Amino acid sequence: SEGDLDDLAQDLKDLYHTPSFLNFYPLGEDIDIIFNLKSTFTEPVLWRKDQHHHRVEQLTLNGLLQALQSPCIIEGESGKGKSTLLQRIAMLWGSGKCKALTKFKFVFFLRLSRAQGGLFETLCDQLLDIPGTIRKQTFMAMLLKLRQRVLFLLDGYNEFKPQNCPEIEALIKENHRFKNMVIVTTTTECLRHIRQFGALTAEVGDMTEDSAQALIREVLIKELAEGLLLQIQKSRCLRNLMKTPLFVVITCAIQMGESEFHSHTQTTLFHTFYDLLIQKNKHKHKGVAASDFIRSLDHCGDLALEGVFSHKFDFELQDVSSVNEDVLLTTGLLCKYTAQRFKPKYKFFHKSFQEYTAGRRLSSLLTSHEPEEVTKGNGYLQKMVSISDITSTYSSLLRYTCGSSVEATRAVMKHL
Amino acid sequence: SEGDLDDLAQDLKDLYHTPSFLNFYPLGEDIDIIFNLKSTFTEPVLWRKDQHHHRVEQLTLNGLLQALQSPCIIEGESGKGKSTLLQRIAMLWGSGKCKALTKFKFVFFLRLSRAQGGLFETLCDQLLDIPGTIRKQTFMAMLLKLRQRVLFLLDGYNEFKPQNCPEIEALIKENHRFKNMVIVTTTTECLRHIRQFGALTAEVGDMTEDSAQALIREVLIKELAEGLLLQIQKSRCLRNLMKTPLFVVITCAIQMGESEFHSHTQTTLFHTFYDLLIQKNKHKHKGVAASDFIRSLDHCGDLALEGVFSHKFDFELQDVSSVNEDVLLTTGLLCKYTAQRFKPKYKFFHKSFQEYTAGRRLSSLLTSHEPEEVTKGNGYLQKMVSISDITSTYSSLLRYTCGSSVEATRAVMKHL
Repeated sequence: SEGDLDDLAQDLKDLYHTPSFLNFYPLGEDIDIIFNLKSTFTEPVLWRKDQHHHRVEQLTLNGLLQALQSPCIIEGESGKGKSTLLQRIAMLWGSGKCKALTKFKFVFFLRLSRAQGGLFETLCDQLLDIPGTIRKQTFMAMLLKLRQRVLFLLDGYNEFKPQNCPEIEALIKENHRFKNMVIVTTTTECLRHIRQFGALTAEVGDMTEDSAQALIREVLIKELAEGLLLQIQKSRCLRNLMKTPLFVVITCAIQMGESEFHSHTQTTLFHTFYDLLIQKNKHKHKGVAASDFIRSLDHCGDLALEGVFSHKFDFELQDVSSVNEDVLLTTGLLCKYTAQRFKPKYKFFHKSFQEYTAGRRLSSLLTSHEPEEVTKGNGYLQKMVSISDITSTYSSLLRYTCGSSVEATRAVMKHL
Repeated sequence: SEGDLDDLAQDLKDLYHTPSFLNFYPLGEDIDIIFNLKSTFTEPVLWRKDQHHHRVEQLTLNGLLQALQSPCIIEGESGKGKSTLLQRIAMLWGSGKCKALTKFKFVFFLRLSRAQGGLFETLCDQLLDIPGTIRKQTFMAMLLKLRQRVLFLLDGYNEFKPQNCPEIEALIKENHRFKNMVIVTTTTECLRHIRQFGALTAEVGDMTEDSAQALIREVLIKELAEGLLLQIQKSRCLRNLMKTPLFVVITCAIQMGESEFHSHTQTTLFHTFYDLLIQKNKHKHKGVAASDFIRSLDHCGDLALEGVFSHKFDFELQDVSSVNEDVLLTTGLLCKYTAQRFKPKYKFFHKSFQEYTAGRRLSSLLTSHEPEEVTKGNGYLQKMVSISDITSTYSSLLRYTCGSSVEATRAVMKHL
């Protein structure tokens, strides 16, 4: 019973070249845009983390793969786009081009969030239907005897509920009972459930200038691609924003379908980003009252606005003081960091995002029909009385506030 | 056993030459008109789609068949007449004339909308009754061992309810298990349920001048055929409309049964088409109240009319703002497009159809017994006060309005 093992290895190699594996939805299934893994994010950068949990050594794919350890934990950037890294590893093995992966007899790419019933059942139904020849639980014996010649690539750990498949939870933590190699991807918020068991950790970095331009050029009609690439080259700000995958994909998604180039000022870009963030997690916000959800978002809004005036970007628990923040963290407006820290820290996705949020909130206050809200809005606007702050500290805030409406602009321009 | 496989191949070849397969109803079974696949639409053209969902490289049948990939998705133009393409493939194989198809041992033409109970059961009852000599589920083992020497042609995907036959849904999406070739035909509206899994995609194009004339000549008594061909040659408008199959077959259907040639002004042609759309799908409009169906049609009518005045043919969701629009999408008045775009768009079947729709609505308003509706009708008519618009922009609108009613004509002519 050896011939069928070679067949399994070959079928997996061919499986990882199929469109059903290579095609994915970068903004989620709700938006029907499909990228082909083959010509998209093909040049990732990974930072290694040391005992102090900071970044050391810039590593790249096909570099890290030459120095894999017992279970490796790769942390998503901050919960940005899809961590299309494990898929790239499986693809390279299937192509047989990366020397580092030639030692592996099998590579099993699994979506852990859908695992249930046991490891063998997960493999049988989720990947390749295993021939009855050896479908007698002797497969597991083969893997144990085989040792570290197989990779289990487990995506979506943060979405995994271990009660559904204790066998895999054991594989991730109790690796000494399997004697094989595992790579798991997670998010910052759920890192605490693991990490302890990692032999090597890595963080996904941002995009390079060449990667971002290549992604735009190859996934957008030439005329719009040239328009966008030119605008990025002209702007001294976009080139710094176009490092974050989501802000590279969104700027294309909003242009596809058009027959002409549109500038799409960053204010609209941040607005689009915001709506995607608020709505994509809406499917999990059914657990709270709609009024509680809005109150939480408004609270976050005021937090950002006060933060801008106080030059504060790093928040502690007592600065939020809301048990209902769980929906806010689910939403993803704030990221909760719990590394080598006595007290948890809360941060906004990006400093420019915090400024946007503050702007949106101020704009809303200044246009409210309720005089109490308008007064509060004016209370903040009335601080814009010094040129050294107007053209500096609050430059972003004023731009985002004005770009969010018409009436808000009147209020701001009259003051200025 | 090998002799039984040969008998099946031969029986299928002969099956596809049988009138029960070749004869079809181009306007649906409700209208008792039968076309013979052998002499009708014999020269289709297909457009290959690129990664941007744009049309490139016009292909022909017996061309595309030389470059087939794992499961191929062919999209109907917009939901027109029967997509008699897969049947042509079955014939070409059965006749043994197309070299590209000579490699196939079996070709299975299935009407997916009528599948249930499993793939083997569907094949046994829908096509050729498989002899009891090999009807032991060993047929599937044969197909798996045989590999890509068979074609599954699955028509009517948009009408398929996968819960009835998970085996075929698997065949369409999970083809890594089957290792055979599948061609699926679908519609724009249901494309989003697939595509990701497609290796190659194509769009069905329009008719050539020679094809349309051949279709008229061979399916209409000589005297009427000559009359129609001459009228098309004289006019400067029909020749552009006679590219859409629906407007080639309808113009014949309304003449067959007559003993003389009638001009049948294109206003009546568009009327006939409109009436068919709201009736052929009537069988699926039983899920709404009668008053809601009419309100949706009136809403669509006003949408078209405003669009004519605003030069707007491309609508978004917020321009309709009605959850009940599903009945219009079911009807086929509006087509929903979900390509590589951030937001969905809605379009009318054809710009000339939108103009007709607007005309029909304006005509109705101008003849209503309710003075409020008449006022609205006049509100639009009162804009026809500039010669540069009267003989241009609104030329079609005025013609369709007048040709829809005598009373509407009086209102229009008095104004002009």
